[PDB]
Parts: sequence; structure tokens; C-alpha cells
Amino acid sequence: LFIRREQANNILARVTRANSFLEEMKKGHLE
Amino acid sequence: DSRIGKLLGFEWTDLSSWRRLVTLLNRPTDPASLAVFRFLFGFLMVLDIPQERGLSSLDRKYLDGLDVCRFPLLDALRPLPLDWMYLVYTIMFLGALGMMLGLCYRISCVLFLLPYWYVFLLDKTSWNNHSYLYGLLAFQLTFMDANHYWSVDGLLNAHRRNAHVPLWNYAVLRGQIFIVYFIAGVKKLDADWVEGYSMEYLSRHWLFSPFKLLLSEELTSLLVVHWGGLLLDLSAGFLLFFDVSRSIGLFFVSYFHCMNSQLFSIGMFSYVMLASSPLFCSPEWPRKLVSYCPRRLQQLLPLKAAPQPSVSCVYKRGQKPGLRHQLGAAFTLLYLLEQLFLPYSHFLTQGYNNWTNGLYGYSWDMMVHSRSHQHVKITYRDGRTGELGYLNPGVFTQSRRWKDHADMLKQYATCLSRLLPKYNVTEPQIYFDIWVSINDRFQQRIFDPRVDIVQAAWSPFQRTSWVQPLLMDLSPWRAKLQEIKSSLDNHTEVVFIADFPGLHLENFVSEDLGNTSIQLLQGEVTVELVAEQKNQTLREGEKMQLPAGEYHKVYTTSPSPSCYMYVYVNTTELALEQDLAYLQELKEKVENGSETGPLPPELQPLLEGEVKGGPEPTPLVQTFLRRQQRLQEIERRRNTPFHERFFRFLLRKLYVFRRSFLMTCISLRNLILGRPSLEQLAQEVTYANLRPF
Ligand SMILES: C/C(=C\Cc1c(C)c(O)c2ccccc2c1O)CCC[C@H](C)CCC[C@H](C)CCCC(C)C
Ligand SMILES: *[C@@H]1O[C@H](CO)[C@@H](O[C@@H]2O[C@H](CO)[C@@H](O)[C@H](O)[C@H]2NC(C)=O)[C@H](O)[C@H]1NC(C)=O
Ligand SMILES: *[C@@H]1O[C@H](CO)[C@@H](O[C@@H]2O[C@H](CO)[C@@H](O)[C@H](O)[C@H]2NC(C)=O)[C@H](O)[C@H]1NC(C)=O
Repeated sequence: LFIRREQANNILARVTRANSFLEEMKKGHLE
Repeated sequence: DSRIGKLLGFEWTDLSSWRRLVTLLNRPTDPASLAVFRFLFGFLMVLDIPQERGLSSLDRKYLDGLDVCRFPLLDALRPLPLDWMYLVYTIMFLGALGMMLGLCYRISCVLFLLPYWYVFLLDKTSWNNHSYLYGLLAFQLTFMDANHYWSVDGLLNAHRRNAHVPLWNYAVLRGQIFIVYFIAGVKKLDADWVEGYSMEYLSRHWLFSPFKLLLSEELTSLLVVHWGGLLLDLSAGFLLFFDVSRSIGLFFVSYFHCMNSQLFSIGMFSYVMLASSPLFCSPEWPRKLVSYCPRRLQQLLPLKAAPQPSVSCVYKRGQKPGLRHQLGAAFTLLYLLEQLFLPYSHFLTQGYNNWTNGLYGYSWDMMVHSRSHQHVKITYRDGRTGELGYLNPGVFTQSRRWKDHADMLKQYATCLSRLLPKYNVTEPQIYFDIWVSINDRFQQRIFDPRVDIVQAAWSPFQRTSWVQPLLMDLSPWRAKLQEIKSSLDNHTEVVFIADFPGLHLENFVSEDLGNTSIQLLQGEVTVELVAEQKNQTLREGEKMQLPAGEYHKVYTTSPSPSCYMYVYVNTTELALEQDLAYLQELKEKVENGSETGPLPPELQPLLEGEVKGGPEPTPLVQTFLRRQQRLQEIERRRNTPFHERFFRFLLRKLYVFRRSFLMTCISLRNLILGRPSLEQLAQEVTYANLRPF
């Protein structure tokens, strides 16, 4: 679970850009 | 006869005294529409339990032995073992069936109500606005005589076949629906909704295609989606009540709910609201609909005769009201008043207040705030050695709502404090640093990154001292930001930051993000490079070229918050894309006959398409082949007939229901008879996880 200093201070990292409508059921299943 | 008494259904004199208000809320009424709503609601909940409540995926959420952090409303609540949870869900299903068929109604409603609220209170990360509505409707229906019409209990007991019901049942239900619509409308008077920032990108859905034939995209994204939604909420509250304006209201509400069902993935909320809309019609519409049928069909449909007298209503001859009538009237008034008050009760429970108000789930502020997160860091300090370490962002959790809310963050910190000591970390102190933006504002911290959350202070009835205020003074900047964001190329990307005085941001730019620059927009900051221990002070509008592969800090020295931005381009991806494009161009040239010279051996796998009898492909070849396969798969997916998609949808849902049923049966057998050997359990579990086909 522990992570290095470099990986924990990388603000400019590719994230899953999207909005957040909290009133939406999660998918649950996957491929 | 009076005009003012015929548009509201009661003369003013009926409110003069208590004994005449009890005689108005217990007037006889036909039970026809209440039974239809009961049946639809029960059937929808039956469908909903194996899909949204999570009976299908209950064997991976509450698995035994796995150490996870829970977020219950009360710390005393704890999940039972998995088998007893499956028994609880079985009781829910049985209660929902009982409500649907009206068999042992007052026991079935309890059996559905108590488990549902147990599950609802066991986890704070699954509080929508429709789960709360379902719970409230069950609580109301527990006290309503909805089993009088079209119910098996009527067949069993002859005193409940086609019997009158008191008027306050319809009153409570209509009041609940009106409260939903009106409070949603008034909550949507926030400055973000009336200006076009909430649901800005929803206008691109194909269902809004006809509107674009008469309006531009932006006006369709402001006038129709936002103002139309607000006006429809208020009008759906009011119009359905009055007889003159009910057809228009039903049409608009039905169109609104169907579009909501297609656009979003809320679940059964839209269909439940469609079922609830007919409650505002006359109390006997199913009876008149049944009358207009052939004589043959009526042998299966419910009765059409007038309902018989009931002992639950006050009849005008006189009759002194008893005890249940008074309790019914009091329940109606108190419940409606409490429902009005609860959404605006955030000045008492200030612990749950944040940038928004209160925990999500019971305010009817649907689809009003959109949040984007940039980074999350968790740092710990051992209490004995003094060393400093960094944890994964979301370890030991199954939801991502612990970032926005402080009460859940305290529970997360305590859970980590309890779990870490089995990994040799003694007496940890845990710090958090979260970057979140609401409705396209500057990214800013939501919690203080210097406070030990493990041993901080939090009570439900006092304000939290370690939650940063929202910088709403920087709200008007957004109009500029899009202008900056729309002037970039197809490779450049931009990030915006706003930081408080006295705090600094430490950032490690990756080796790939070459050509990265920092530009200041407002305030005064100093940027430090630690490689040579050199810091430069920046004024407004000054740009600096940062390293690629080294730490750098930005300190905010101004008396007021400072706003700056990062502009970066992924050089490695750009080089890879140029090389891949060149390789594809060469392959196309070979295919069309150009480049007559013999292909290189490395190119031979590309034309062949299979690595057989030769050297393993280079990484460039692997990436190109993977992209080709992905493109072909996407093309195949796009070119599929509708009936195949419908068949796959039905098969997936059938799989979900079958898995739910088989797992529940296995759990009940484990409860009653015993637990067989491990091999038999493995074989049964394998049987459960089998695709239907
Ligand atoms: C996402 C929207 C509202 C949020 C919402 C939802 C999802 C609900 O489930 C609600 C249920 C009950 C009470 C309030 C709810 C609620 O607030 C607007 C959706 C906008 C809609 C899809 C666009 C069409 C608007 C009208 C119907 C078009 C009329 C024609 C115009 C040109 C005037
Ligand atoms: C920069 O471009 C690279 C292209 O290599 C992106 O890399 C993928 O990134 C993920 C997440 O780190 C890795 O697991 C993959 O291996 C990368 N793909 C490769 C090497 O082909 C990367 O996400 C982009 N962004 C940043 C911030 O580095
Ligand atoms: C570069 O400037 C920064 C910003 O002032 C300096 O850092 C501060 O550092 C001193 C010395 O350790 C601390 O006492 C202050 O509290 C720091 N300020 C803040 C706001 O935290 C830094 O030392 C400078 N570096 C060099 C090499 O001169």
C-alpha cells in the first residue's frame, strides 16, 4: 500500500477527467 | 358549490374547529388509484433490489475477513456476516412481493421498511435522493389502507373487498410529491444553475437534436435544460393539482421523466415518478377504465360496483370521531411539516456542513454541483521512529465520497489508525491534501494539510475548524478561463490552481512532461527549484520554464490567495504518435504499390499481422497493432443492429437476476442445514457464476 515520494507529489498526472453527479448508480459489473 | 371550495375540494368552514378537520381528513374516498400505485411501487422495488441495492454484488462488498473501512451514520452499527445479510435481503424481497400483491399488508410493509432502513443507514456512500424517497413512501404506505382494492387480502377477508379509505392517504402522498417538485425547484435557484454551469455538456445528447434546428447549442444548453427544468419543477408541483391544467401537466411531466430516464442512469426514479403522477387524477380512474371493457374481459379484472362502507372513515348522517381518525390527521400534518423543515435543517447539524450543505441524500438538490478532483495525498509519521511515509490515495475503501465530506474523513483516519499497526507503523499521525473544483472553478484545497486528522476535533453540532473556505471571490474569473482553455492546440493541456497565504505546493513533474511552463494570473508567488536551491519571485503575467524530472515548490507570499496555472505537453506521446503515423504511412505506401523497394524485416510482422516463426515485435509494432485492433473493435461495435443490442441487454439482466437467486439459495442453505465441504462450495459458486447464453 505504501507509495514513493515521487509518485505522491505528481499533481500533473493523467486522471479520468469527468464530472460527478452523485445521484447516479455505479456500474457495479465489468468486463 | 362555492367557487373557492370546488377548486380545492373543501369549504373553509371545514377548518373552523378540530372536530371538523378530523371529519375532512377522514372523508370516504374510492381506493382505486391507491391500489394501482401500491402494485406499481411494489413491483418496481422487486425489480430494483437485485440491481441497485446490490444483492448481485453482495458477496464482494461484505466479504468475511477482508478489512475495509465502513462509513455508517452511527459508529455502533456494524454489518452482520454475509449469510445473515442475504437473509435480510430475502426478507426485503418477500416484503416487496407482499406489498405488490397486498397479502398480509401490514406485516409485509414492516418487513420491507426495517431492513431497507438498516441497509440505508449502514453506509453513507450510497445515499441518493431516490433511495430516501423509496424509504419515505414505504413508511407512509405502512399506515395507509391500500389493500382494499385489487388485493389478495380482500379475497381472504370479506370486510376489505372494495372498501372506502380515508382521504388523508391521498393527501399525504400528493403532499410528498409536491414537496419533491417544489423543493427541487427552489433549490435550483442557485447562481450556478440559472447561469448554465451545472449540466453544461448535456446539450450534446442526440435527444436534444430537434431543438438545435431552431436555436444555437449554447441557448439550447441554457434555456431548455436549465430554465426549462426549473420551470417544469415548479409547474409540475402546481399544475397537476387543478383540474383545468392536468392534461398539460401530465404531458410535460411524462416527457420530462422519460428524457431523464434515457439521459441519466438514476435507476427506477423516473418510472416511480411516472407511477406517482396519476395520483393527482380522480380517485376512481381505474374503475371507469375497467367499465369501458368487453364483458368477457371483466371476468378477470377487478370489480366495478360501488365500494362498501368502511369503519376507517367518518360518515355524515352524526358520528363522534374515535381515536384512529385523530391520529391519522395528526400524522398527516406533522409528517408534511417535518418534510418541509428537514431540507432546511442545516443550521443545527453544522458538523456535516462543507462547501455544500449537509450530507447528500435528503435535500432534493439533484444535479446541481459537479466536482472534479486533481490529486489526493495521504502522509503518515510513525510515532516511535519518526519516519515519514506516503500511502495510496484510496486504500481500504470502496467509495470516493470521503474526499468531499469531513465526517467521513475522520472515520477514514480512525480506520487507518486501527489498521496500520499490523504493518509495523506505531501510533501514526495522518495528514490529507485534496484538490477539488466545483462547477469549473480554480482548484483549491478542501482540508488543512497541516492538521493531524487522527487526533483532531469533530462533533456533529459544531463547525469544523480544519475545512478551508471556498474562494467564491474568484467566481467571475471563469469567463476568462474558457478563453484561455479554448486557445490551446490538440496536444497542450492546462491546469488551474488557487492557493491560500502561508501554504505551498510541492510538485514532481514527470520525465515525460517536457516543455512545461508556469504563468501567474493573480497575486504574488515564489517558485523554488530544489536541485540548485534557487527561488525566483514572480509578479503578474510572468512565465517560467520548469524542469522535467525534478521537484519544485511554489510558495504563496501575498496577503490574499494567489491564482496561477500550468501548461504542459506530453513530449513522449507526441514523439510516439509521430513515429506511429510515419509507420502507418509507410504501410499504406507499400499497400498501394508505392515504395517498390523490399520491406524491412521489422515491417514484415505488420503486413503479416501475426508474430509466428520470427523475432518478437518491437514496442512500436505492438502499439500499432494494439491500436489497429482497438479501432477494428470500435468499428464493429458501431456497426451492430438494434436487435442484437436489445438481446444482449436482456441476457445481461437475466444473468444478474440468476446470480442473485443462486447466491441467496446457497446462503440460506448454509444458514439452515450447515456448510458442506470446500469442494462442494467451490463447485456451487462456479455454477452460480455461469453465463446464461
Ligand atoms: C436533470 C434535470 C433535473 C434533475 C431532476 C431529476 C433527474 C429528477 O428525476 C427529478 C424528479 C422529481 C423532481 C425533480 C427532479 C429533478 O430536478 C433536468 C432535465 C431537463 C429535461 C431532460 C429537458 C427537457 C425539459 C422540458 C421537459 C422541455 C419542454 C420544452 C421547452 C422548449 C419549453
Ligand atoms: C504521457 O504520455 C505517456 C505515453 O507513454 C502516457 O503513458 C501511459 O501512461 C500510463 C499511466 O502512467 C502508463 O501505465 C502507460 O504505460 C503509458 N503508456 C505507454 C508507456 O505507452 C502518460 O499517461 C502521459 N501522461 C503523463 C502525465 O505521463
Ligand atoms: C526560497 O524562498 C522560500 C520562501 O520564503 C524560503 O522559505 C521559507 O523558508 C524559511 C527558511 O527555512 C522558513 O523559515 C520559512 O518559514 C519559509 N516560508 C514559508 C512561507 O513557509 C526558502 O528558504 C528560500 N530558499 C533559498 C534557498 O533561499
